[PDB]
Amino acid sequence: HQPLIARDGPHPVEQPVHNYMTKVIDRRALNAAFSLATEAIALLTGEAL
Amino acid sequence: HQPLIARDGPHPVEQPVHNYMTKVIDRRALNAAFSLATEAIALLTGEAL
Repeated sequence: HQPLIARDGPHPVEQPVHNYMTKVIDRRALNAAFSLATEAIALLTGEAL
Repeated sequence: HQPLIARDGPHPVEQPVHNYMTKVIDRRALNAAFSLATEAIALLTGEAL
């Protein structure tokens, strides 16, 4: 809700608007990668031992 | 009630004075508003039961 102030005078009475403020989210990727040499593939799995 | 200083000389003799008065208050009715309409008017109260 947003603040109001009652005010003197017949000016039309404070018309109170009460809403649900919405928003729009965003999306980023943030990607990163890493090294894996053909060696240390035959290894690791156990191919070359 | 105003006070006075007794004074010596060919000065006119000073007489106590008393100040009686009245004010009046002010009014300035203050207004705030609201709105509710239709669907949510009859949503609240028996009509949705």
